Order: sequence, then structure tokens, then C-alpha cells
Amino acid sequence: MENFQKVEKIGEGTYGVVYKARNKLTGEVVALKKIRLDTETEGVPSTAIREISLLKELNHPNIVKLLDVIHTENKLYLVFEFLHQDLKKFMDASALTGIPLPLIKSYLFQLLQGLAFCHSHRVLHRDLKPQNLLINTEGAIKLADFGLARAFGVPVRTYTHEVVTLWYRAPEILLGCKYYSTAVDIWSLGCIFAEMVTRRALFPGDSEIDQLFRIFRTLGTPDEVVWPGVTSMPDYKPSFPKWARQDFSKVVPPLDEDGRSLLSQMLHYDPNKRISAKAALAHPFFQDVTKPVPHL
Amino acid sequence: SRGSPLPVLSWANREEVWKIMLNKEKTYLRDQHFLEQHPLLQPKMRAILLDWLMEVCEVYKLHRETFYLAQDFFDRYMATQENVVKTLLQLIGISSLFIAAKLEEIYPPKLHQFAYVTDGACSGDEILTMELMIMKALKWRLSPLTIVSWLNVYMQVAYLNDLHEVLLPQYPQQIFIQIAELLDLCVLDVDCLEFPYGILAASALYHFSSSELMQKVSGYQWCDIENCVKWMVPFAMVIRETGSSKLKHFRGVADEDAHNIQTHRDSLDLLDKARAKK
Ligand SMILES: CCS(=O)(=O)c1ccc(Nc2ncc3cc(Cl)c(=O)n(C4CCCC4)c3n2)c(C)c1
Repeated sequence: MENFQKVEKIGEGTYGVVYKARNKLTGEVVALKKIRLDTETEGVPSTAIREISLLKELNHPNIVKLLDVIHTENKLYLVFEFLHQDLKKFMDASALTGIPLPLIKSYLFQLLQGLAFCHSHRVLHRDLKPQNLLINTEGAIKLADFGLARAFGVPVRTYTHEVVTLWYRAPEILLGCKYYSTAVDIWSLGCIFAEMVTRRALFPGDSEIDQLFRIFRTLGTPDEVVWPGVTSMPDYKPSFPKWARQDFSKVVPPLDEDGRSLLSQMLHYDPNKRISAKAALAHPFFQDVTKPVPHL
Repeated sequence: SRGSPLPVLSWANREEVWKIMLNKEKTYLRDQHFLEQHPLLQPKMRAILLDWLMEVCEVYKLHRETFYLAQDFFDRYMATQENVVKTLLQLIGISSLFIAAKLEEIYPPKLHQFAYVTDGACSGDEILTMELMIMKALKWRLSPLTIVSWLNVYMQVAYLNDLHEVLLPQYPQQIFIQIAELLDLCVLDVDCLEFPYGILAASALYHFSSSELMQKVSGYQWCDIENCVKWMVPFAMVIRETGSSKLKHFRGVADEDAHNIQTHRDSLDLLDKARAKK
């Protein structure tokens, strides 16, 4: 670590502190994820082993790049490329005017390019939330913080039961589904898409159940016809409030028809009907391929 | 070349997924002669270590995938070193399993269990030292396609239903554990590392089925697996003579899932019978 000068702390993600820092030799600016190891009863935590090993396999323009892994006395540093801020601080800094809609084509398109790459590599991200969405000054936007990612098998088996930050968690998870795979990431992106337009979380649940009911209020409570199986899922309760699918212009006005189409295909209740990242890329909505420089 | 056995995939493009899997079989190398870098070690020592890891896996209800991850981490780590003494093998193996369990299991056993099973030979701190030595020597390449994951792919293709949904488990349990039992025997013999993992899995499958099935599910041609098949014949013989083990059940595991849990076989004698025939 003699070749790195820490500039300032950038924040804590899934595990340990991130730093802005400069490569002393080349002057390159990087992010430095620190992992203190004498804090850790289990040695290198599983989240770090997964992130490192997954990101050594994953090289894509829309995935933050792991540049190096450095081990010094009691510490593990992950050297990442530098980007300028997360989408949550960008959104809320532009929360008065809103975020211009050509950038919401750009960012949802790029984010789907990333995710489609992950899924072809059989990686679930499982934490697509704007704080983990980096967007830099050239405008590109990159998936980041794979500390909660998992490689899925063919076939899958039951994985970790509660995953994704609550505002972005898919209904199958809330109901305790035995199996999930790629759909849970697509759901998350929908919550983010509408969070870009409404400049406010589509489902800002304060609880597990409150997140469930935010979903029901907005999409309608599902039934054995829209999602065959719901009634036999473990955490399904008959007592839920039957709500009405509020038109896709109320829950989210700025949208045109296609914005409403795409988003509703991404928020389909049945994981098996919900759109793939590949298909979402082929949706009409991504016909104009805008790439604007943001304000920062 | 190789057939593309995958169906049409709703969640990604089958062509990309398959080419990524085949490149995984390329960039992860294994060396059947790595023990030549360790003149104080014998192949039986490797077999004894791996067999003991299987026993540890069964005690803790670890997945088959965890065992094969540890096997791959052990074999590739040892190929990066020289002159290891037999008193270190237990620590190298148990630290490989520790890494694999942290990667693969939802709630793995804690450090203290991995030390406990070594019956005083390895402390927790020793395991924390060795895990870093392993991961750095392997350059953090810790996502191989294991032998058993290839078997999972093949079984899923074999029993694909109308739905063409390769991600929901659709294969019956008995065929899976029986082929797996043959693979667990073969992997104890370091000569297996001559064959790519997907060919070992295809050859074990073949000895339990037919050329039609093998080609259908793996896309290999008979000439691709022929040497492996021939090599495997005595192991398949020893398993057939002895008879296949029945499906075990596990405390806290649903019976429909129990085939995914690694079992242990006192099969070092089976290994000897198989190699005696050559
Ligand atoms: C209060 C947040 S902020 O807007 O001030 C801000 C956010 C991001 C960044 N940049 C950046 N560049 C590269 C990475 C690489 C990784 Cl791996 C990573 O985790 N993170 C962060 C994302 C989650 C916590 C650390 C990165 N962050 C900056 C400069 C400010």
C-alpha cells in the first residue's frame, strides 16, 4: 500500500470503508475498499471472497472494475476504478427539478446492459439500489458493490432468504419463495426506474409487510390468476387488502405509454413472466439511445 | 467441436452462457502430475485427505458443491507449491474447505468447527493463515465449474420438461447420487485430473446410461470422452459390484433436497480395488 495515497473517505458499502485515493506512481484516481481482518472472527468474510472472485470473472463497461487485491498486515484492500457519486445523492440533489428524462433512458439502458452481462455469467447481484449505482462524469453508470452477489447453479437451489435492500426487494422474496434467480434483480431495476421518474422511492416500505403492501397498493394484490401459486407460498396471508392496479400514469405520471409498458413488464408479479434483462434491452423504449453528460 | 446442449433461455442468451461455461473449462487448469513437485508426498495421501474432507462434509451437512470446490482449490493450490510435507496436508485441505464453505453455504460452520474436526492438528489461527495463503496463490480464482456442477447441468438437460426451464430442479434423486458416488470414487485418484471436469462428469454419466444420453446432455462426441470412459471402467466396476448407496436423509434438510448433501464413503479400499485391476 505504499503506492496509494488516501484522499478522503467515500463511505461504507456492504463491508468495510471505501476511500478515494491516488496511485502515487501514475496519479490514477481509484476507490480503495478496506477490510480490516483482525476485526473478523471468520477471516476473510464470505462477502469479500464472493465479490473478489466474481469480479475477477466479470469485465464489462457497466460493471465497476476491480483493479487489484492487496493484502497487508491485518488488512485487505480492493482497488477499484473511480466514479463520482451514487445515484441516491445524485437523485436527491436534483430532487426539485427532477431528473431529465433522456438520462433516464441512458441510465436504465446501461444498467440493463450490465445486468444482462451478470446474468449470462450466472451472477445475481441482489442489491441493485441507487447507493450501489455509480454514474461518473462522462455519464455511463456502472453496477457496483457485489458483496451480496451470488453465482447461481444450473439448477438453482435455495439461497439466502432475505436479500436486496427492502425498498427494492421482490415480492417472491417477501413471501418466502423456495427458489429465486434472475427476476429479483429485474424487479429491483423497476423500483429504481420509477424512483428516477417520481424522484421518490416507488415502494418506500418501513417494514417487511409495509413493503409488501406498498406493492399491493400500487399493482393490486395478486391472485392465483395473475400469479399462479401465490396462495400456496409460505408467507402468504389471505387477510391482505385487495387493492386496484392504479393506472400507470398515476403511480408514475411523467411516463409515456412505453415507459409504462417496460416498467409493468419489469414489475410483473410472477417471476416466471417477469421480463429478462435481455428482453428489457429489446423493448421499443430503448430505440433512442441517448448518452448525456450530467450536472455535477 | 462441442454440441450446445442448453435449451433456449428466457433469462439470458444460451449461446453466451455456454461459451462462458466452456471458457471456464479452459482458464482453470489442473495437473495430474502436481505431486511430482512434492517428492515427500504420495497419491494415497491426497486420497486420504479428500476422503476425510468428504467425511467432514457429511458431519456438517455441507453441499456436494462445497466439497468439489475444496477439491479443486486443493489440487490447484498444490500445483502452485513445492516440497510440502505431509504434516501440512490436513491444514491445506481443511482451509480449502473453509474457503469453499464460506463461498457456497448460506450459514457455514464457524471457524471453531473447522478447527475442531482436525482433533488438535490445526488451530483456528492456523486456518486463517492458510486460507490467505491459498487464495493469494490461486490469484483469487475461486469460481471453477466443479465436477459435480457439470453433473447438475447434465441431469437438468436430461430431464427437461415442456417448460424448458433449466433453472428449476427437475431431475430424480437416485440417478444423481449414483453417478455422484462414482465421481466421488474417481476424484480420489489424482490421475483423474488428466480429464476436464465436464468429461469426467460425462463419462460417469455414460457408465450409468448410454451414448445417446451422454451426447444429448453434454454435446460431446464419443471420441472426446473415450479415453476417460476407458480409464473409468474399473471404478465403475467396483461401484457396480459393491452396489450403489441409498439416499441418506439429514436433520434439518428436506428429503427432496437431501441428494445435494455430500455423503461419505469408506471407499479407500474401493479405490485400491479399482486401481489394482489396471
Ligand atoms: C455518500 C456516497 S457519495 O455520493 O458521496 C459517493 C459515492 C460514490 C463515489 N465513488 C465511487 N467510486 C468507486 C466506487 C467503488 C466501490 Cl466498490 C464502491 O463501493 N463505491 C462506493 C459506493 C458505495 C459506497 C462506496 C465507489 N464509489 C463517490 C466519489 C462519492
